[PDB]
Amino acid sequence: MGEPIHKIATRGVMLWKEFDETIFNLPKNKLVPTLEAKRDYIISRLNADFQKPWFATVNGQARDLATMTYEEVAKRLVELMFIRSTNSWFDVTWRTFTGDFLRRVEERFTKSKTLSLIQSYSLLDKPDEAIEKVFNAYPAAREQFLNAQDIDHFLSMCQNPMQKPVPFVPVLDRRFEIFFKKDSLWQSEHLEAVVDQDVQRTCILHGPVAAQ
Amino acid sequence: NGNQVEIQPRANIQLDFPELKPYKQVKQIAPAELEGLLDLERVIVVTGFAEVGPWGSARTRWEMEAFGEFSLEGCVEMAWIMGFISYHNGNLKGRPYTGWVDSKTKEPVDDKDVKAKYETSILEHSGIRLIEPELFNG
Amino acid sequence: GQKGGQAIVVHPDYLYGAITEDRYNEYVAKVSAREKSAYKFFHNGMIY
Repeated sequence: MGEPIHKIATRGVMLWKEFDETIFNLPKNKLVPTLEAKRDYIISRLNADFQKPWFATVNGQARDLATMTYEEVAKRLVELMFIRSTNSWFDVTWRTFTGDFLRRVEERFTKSKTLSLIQSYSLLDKPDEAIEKVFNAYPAAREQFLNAQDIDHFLSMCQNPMQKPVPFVPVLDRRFEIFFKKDSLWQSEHLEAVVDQDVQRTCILHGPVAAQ
Repeated sequence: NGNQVEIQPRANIQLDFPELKPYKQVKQIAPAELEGLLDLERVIVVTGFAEVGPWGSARTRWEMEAFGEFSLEGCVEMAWIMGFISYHNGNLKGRPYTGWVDSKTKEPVDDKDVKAKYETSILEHSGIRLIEPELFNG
Repeated sequence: GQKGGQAIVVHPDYLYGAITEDRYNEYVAKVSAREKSAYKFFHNGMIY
């Protein structure tokens, strides 16, 4: 809403301030060309300094949802949503997100009627095994960029309201401010669900005078 | 005692690039003396092809030629070519929908139902058929 | 108008026997990358 908030001067908070002073302050007509021009810089800064990394990043190399494969997208989702230390999904809504994506992959790459390869989302408690089994059932998806329909579906179910906001930026567009700013508080207390478990990525609200 | 999810095929249209076999396999068929013999600058290769015809694109025409009927991908491509189904992304009747919709009624249509809903129309208005004055200015 | 014409199309795999293994491998890698790029372009352009 534009209200002031005091936060610790972390790398993520400094990125927040830089985007506030260079991107978010721009008008609507200037927002989209600016994001197109500074796509690479924004992606690098999100992947390096922010709690919500650029989603299309495989092996540390910036990509796009269109230039990413289904296996890469599923692996990225597991990496960013499933916590290895606790050996469980951070949120059931996130587990449902990943399972719906896998169901869509199965729909895309199945040639005819078949039983779902993931009957219950509880099978995703071992997400590596689930991904292995589904992408062995449909090996063509391992080396196949995302269908554009599937990209649109991915963005829509990232925008799903009855769901915890995803811990990444899927695309840079008019809704980039929403993706960047929404759900920025829980990361302080749940550093285990951060890329490097680093506070500098997360933003912690604090008082400049009370910090003495 | 009180009170299995089924998955449906979805159209994944492939460009049908040539299969690139392993080098040993591709070398076995050709003569061993061809290596370095030809002037590749003087060898002409068809790197791309396409068409627009009575059965849509080269893909759909090939499907009708070889198998005599459209697969899911071919039927969805023909419906898209003929404008039967348009793509929609965004809110639709309140709930958010992303996929094919009927061009006229705008109602969601699944790839499963594309065949059952448009196979007759595609067959009746594709290929050799009675001349349609609407396609040739009355 | 007596416009007779003939063409002969040979299987592409007979071409790949005229090149080295390394050249064929790099060509295959480039074609795979290009096929992925063309797939995403084609599907985007189809839907939009």
